[PDB]
Amino acid sequence: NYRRYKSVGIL
Amino acid sequence: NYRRYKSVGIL
Amino acid sequence: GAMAMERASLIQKAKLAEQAERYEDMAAFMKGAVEKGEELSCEERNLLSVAYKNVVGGQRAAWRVLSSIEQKSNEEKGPEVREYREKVETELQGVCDTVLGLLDSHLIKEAGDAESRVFYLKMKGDYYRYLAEVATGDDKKRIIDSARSAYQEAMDISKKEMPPTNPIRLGLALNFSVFHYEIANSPEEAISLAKTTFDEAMADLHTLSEDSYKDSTLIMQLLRDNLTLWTADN
Amino acid sequence: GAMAMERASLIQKAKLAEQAERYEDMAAFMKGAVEKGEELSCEERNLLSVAYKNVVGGQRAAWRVLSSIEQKSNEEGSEKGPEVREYREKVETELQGVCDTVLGLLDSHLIKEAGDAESRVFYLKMKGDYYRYLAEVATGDDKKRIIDSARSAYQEAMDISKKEMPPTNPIRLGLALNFSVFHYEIANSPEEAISLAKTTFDEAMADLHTLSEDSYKDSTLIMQLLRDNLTLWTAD
Ligand SMILES: C=CC(C)(C)OC[C@H]1O[C@H](O[C@@H]2C3=C([C@H](C)COC(C)=O)C[C@H](O)[C@]3(C)/C=C3/[C@@H](COC)CC[C@H]3[C@@H](C)[C@H]2O)[C@H](O)[C@@H](OC(C)=O)[C@@H]1O
Ligand SMILES: C=CC(C)(C)OC[C@H]1O[C@H](O[C@@H]2C3=C([C@H](C)COC(C)=O)C[C@H](O)[C@]3(C)/C=C3/[C@@H](COC)CC[C@H]3[C@@H](C)[C@H]2O)[C@H](O)[C@@H](OC(C)=O)[C@@H]1O
Ligand SMILES: [Cl-]
Repeated sequence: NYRRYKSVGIL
Repeated sequence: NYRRYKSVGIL
Repeated sequence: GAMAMERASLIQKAKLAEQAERYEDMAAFMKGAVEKGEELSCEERNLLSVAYKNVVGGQRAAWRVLSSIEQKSNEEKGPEVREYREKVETELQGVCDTVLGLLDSHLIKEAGDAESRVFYLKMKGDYYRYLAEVATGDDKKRIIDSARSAYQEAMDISKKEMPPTNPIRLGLALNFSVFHYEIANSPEEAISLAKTTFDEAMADLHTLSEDSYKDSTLIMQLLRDNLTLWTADN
Repeated sequence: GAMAMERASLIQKAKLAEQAERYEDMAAFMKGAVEKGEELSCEERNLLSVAYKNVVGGQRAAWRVLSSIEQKSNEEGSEKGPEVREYREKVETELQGVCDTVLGLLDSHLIKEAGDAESRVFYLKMKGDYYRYLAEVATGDDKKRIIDSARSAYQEAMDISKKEMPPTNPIRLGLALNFSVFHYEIANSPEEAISLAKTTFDEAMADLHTLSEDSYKDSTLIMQLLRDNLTLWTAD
């Protein structure tokens, strides 16, 4: 998922 | 996975 | 309603685990639901089979990756790969034994409609087949014979009591042809069963009801795909 | 000797688990390798972080699916009953146990005064991240305690990174990004999250011509994630 902003990650 | 033929489970 | 309420809770949690893609939890929830005594509805059968299929499917994929590395093992040729492959294998075997144990104690019965009897016997062939994928010793022949006997009894019921387009009949024939090809190493039987199944389903394709069209046609696609692969090789 | 042999075996099994996508196994192998007492190389640190990230990321996603169902169900639609809350708590408890294991390992073996700035920032960011994951699911007085712990961990990693690392270092960028998510999502401080993300991207933008090719891809990916979060947080 419901979250548009991202944390560090490759996908 | 390396198996090319398929069983029902793939669905 | 001691079991009635608890059983319905377990079914509700299996459906939640499904949506969350928590297939280990889903399988355990459906196993508890079975052991409450009642027979499964069509929808419940599907939850059970999908749950355990996804569980063993991850183990089988892992086992295949590892077994392949094990066969090419050369810069560090130590016991690491065999050890970890044996761990995954033991885990996979334990799941297959749980499912087979549940089929034999609660689900396989002489009563019930043809669909239910074929459904569970196909499951029995499938999990014996998964055991056979990893078996190497003097038990391999017994395991293969057990898979074949289950698949054969299911085949006999399906051709006697169900139409050629029935999805369960079709999925049984597909998986039995994979057994012939990969496990029994009989590519001619595999090709012949897949072709006869696909041919006989095509002949009733025009009559297929909507509630079954999707499932049937998906399995027919797989049957044809396997045929194209198996025949071009030979 | 024996220690080095055992450690190399565990690292090798960790890589086999990775190829098999057995991330629980992979995490435990890397935990065992950590407990042999030797510091982790750059590559080994990434193996540890990815294994646990995959484990907890599966649980976080599942937990969000159940929380969403749990709300709609309680709207009188009727998935009425405690099943959804009971199962969501089972997933929550498992996730808390993994975060607890990771946090414990960071404190018992990995967080140290010694070592280069990258290593020290790497592990203090991890501590902040896993407290942030515990805060995603916590409530009440517990949530406050956990949120304090995350901020403290991130802040300590920040102070090291701004003092000892270039503005374009991927670990520094990754830290700032995740701290700004903490600000936005957990602390409910969008201005702070926007301030940090904006400053991080801008100060990295300047020193881009100096950026190296080894970490070029890493830094680029993170700067893009910073930009997208900013795009969203500014229009909201
Ligand atoms: C986990 C269960 C859910 C996801 C709810 O259903 C799985 C699926 O359950 C049913 O489909 C079955 C079903 C399969 C269909 C081919 C799936 O169809 C679609 C459109 O995705 C594959 C599944 O593994 C399953 C349950 C299994 C089998 C197989 C079991 O052997 C022991 C025999 C053939 C096949 C049969 C039983 C199919 O009827 C339905 O016809 C499908 O369609 C709908 C819309 O319900 C549904 O996707
Ligand atoms: C050791 C192997 C694996 C685990 C596959 O490596 C993961 C990745 O390992 C390195 O990248 C790291 C790394 C990430 C990169 C930014 C991903 O880059 C691309 C282009 O996909 C994301 C990963 O989660 C990881 C390990 C995490 C962090 C983060 C950890 O916080 C504690 C801080 C920022 C970032 C750093 C450590 C990155 O350097 C590499 O630079 C990446 O690229 C290559 C080409 O190796 C590789 O994909
Ligand atoms: Cl092992």
